[PDB]
Amino acid sequence: DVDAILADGKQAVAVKHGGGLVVVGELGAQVLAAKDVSELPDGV
Amino acid sequence: DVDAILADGKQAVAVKHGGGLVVVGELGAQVLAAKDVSELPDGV
Amino acid sequence: GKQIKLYHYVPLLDDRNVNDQGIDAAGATIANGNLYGSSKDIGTIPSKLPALTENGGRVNRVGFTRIQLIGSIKKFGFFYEWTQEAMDFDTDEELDS
Amino acid sequence: RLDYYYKKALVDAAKEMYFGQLAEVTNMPKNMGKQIKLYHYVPLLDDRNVNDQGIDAAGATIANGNLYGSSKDIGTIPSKLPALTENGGRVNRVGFTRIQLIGSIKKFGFFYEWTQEAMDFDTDEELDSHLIQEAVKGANEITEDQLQIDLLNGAGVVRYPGAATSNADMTGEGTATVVTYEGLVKMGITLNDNLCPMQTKLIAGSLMTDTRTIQGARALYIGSELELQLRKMKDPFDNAAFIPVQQYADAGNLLKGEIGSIASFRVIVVPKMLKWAGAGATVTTNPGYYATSGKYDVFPMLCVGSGSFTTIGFQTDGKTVKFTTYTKKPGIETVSYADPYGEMGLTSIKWYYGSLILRPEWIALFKTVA
Amino acid sequence: VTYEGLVKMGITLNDNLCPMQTKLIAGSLMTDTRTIQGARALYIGSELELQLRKMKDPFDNAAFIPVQQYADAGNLLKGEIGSIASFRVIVVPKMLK
Repeated sequence: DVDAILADGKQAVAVKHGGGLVVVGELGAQVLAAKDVSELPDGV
Repeated sequence: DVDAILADGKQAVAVKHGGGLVVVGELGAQVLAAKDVSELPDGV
Repeated sequence: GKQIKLYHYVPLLDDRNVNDQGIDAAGATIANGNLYGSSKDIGTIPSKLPALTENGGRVNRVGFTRIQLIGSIKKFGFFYEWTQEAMDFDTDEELDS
Repeated sequence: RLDYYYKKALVDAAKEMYFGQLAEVTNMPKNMGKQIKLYHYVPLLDDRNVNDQGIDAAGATIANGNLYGSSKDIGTIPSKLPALTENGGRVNRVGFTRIQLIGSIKKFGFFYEWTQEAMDFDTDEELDSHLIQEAVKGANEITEDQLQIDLLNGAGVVRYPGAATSNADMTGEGTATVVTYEGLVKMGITLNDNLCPMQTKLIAGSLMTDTRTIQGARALYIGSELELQLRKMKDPFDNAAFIPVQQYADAGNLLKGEIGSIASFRVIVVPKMLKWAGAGATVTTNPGYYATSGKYDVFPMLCVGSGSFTTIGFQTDGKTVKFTTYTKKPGIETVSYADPYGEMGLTSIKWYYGSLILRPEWIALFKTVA
Repeated sequence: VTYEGLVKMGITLNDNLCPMQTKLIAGSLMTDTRTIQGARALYIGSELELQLRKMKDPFDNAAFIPVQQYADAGNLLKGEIGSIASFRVIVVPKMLK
């Protein structure tokens, strides 16, 4: 359920050109917001 | 072409500000959906 | 071309309504597009109800399918033949009728 | 060209409604929360009455403020009778209790999308009409199960054939736990104590040749599969028990979709009757019973009264539900940063459903047959 | 053919078919008539007429209803010989086998 996603803390966006919802995680957002190999979180 | 994205079993998310289109992958989304080091695939 | 093609539209909630346009209440893409199926079993159908929330969004997507029906037409015939000598010399004079 | 395209399409009919008509609505205010509460009162003598005020007539507290309760036993009532001596110092000290009933309202909805290409270059030019007809009909269908699922789940009167007590107990392996004529009459007897009133009056009898007279009964909703078992059902006198509908059609009025009557029940067949599929016992050597999905399939027999289904409508104007549709036709209406061309459409149906099941004395008896 | 076997067609076929062509015949003021339910014309070869005639209901009574037992009550179909359960029996000279 979508509320479980929000209650967990993860956000969500809308996939327009085919698909449903992808859910943004905290690490993923940091992973997603990386320019070079020295801007992504430590784990990855 | 955008149809080639869906044919690859791939969904795509629009960008409001300056991207236009960002292609979203199921491994990427599963990577992107992650709180901490626990929820990323074995490949990472 | 000796073929008649028809279009039968199945109900939404029938198991014949197999379509890829399926999104669940979690926003993910599901396989079964005909939500809740035709299964009249209350052990599963409470789970697959279209439960929305206050948030709303791209959840509980459904599709629709249609079926073709094709007919056919064939030729059939027969005949008989008689000789002149049969009719004139026959005992009955109404054989032709 | 190789074939002729016939225009008229084959469209499946909509399953006739059978449960939504029997419910009554209770309006729920907007500005306040999403729950409705009730205070059901119980009789003093009923065993449901539990209370701390229980001082014995000739003595101290005994933690029983219901006198003899509902014992109905001649060996008990005289002892617990409120006997009083000449000196009226203290007595039974009866108490009273009220029951809190809670009802919830949930949200459900649909949506589907179509591209302009699909509507334009399609073999059939009536695609839009077929989609909306199929969509709204399904919303009508889904609403029905919402009601029926709750009614089946909530029923105080749940009789089990034979010596069974749970769904898992039922099997067709040995002596198949099936509906007996003895079982059906007891459900009526249990229903005869109170709640469910007599849906219909008794049939006096009309001047005919074959017509029979039936007693006042209450509608019992049954799936199509179990109908045969009710048909070939021997009475105690080895005669028929399933009185056919035709044998009292002339005399009394008829309820929709009627098949017949047994004792104090008129049989109603519903095409869309949910069942406990594959919830019985493992089918090792299933003796040709249609009830087989991994395990034995359990079928219900429902008899709804007239005070056991309070459907709460949030803003529904005297209806079990309203459907709220939203059509965004492809074109300018759907032009945005996402699609600056407008080659997408959208239709969504939203609704609000909830039930209460007040006075839960509905009858739901199981059966594994066919 | 068996009585439950015949009605097993009816219940399944009731779950889909076209309605009961004929209505439900009510009771008549006569002295020998019976009452038959709504039926759908069943077509049968004359060889099986005897089998239906000496047909036993589950309660060891007569199952076939001779058509004259509801002749005055309702309307008779062409070639009708009688009715069984939810089927009015129609005999056809040219039925196959």
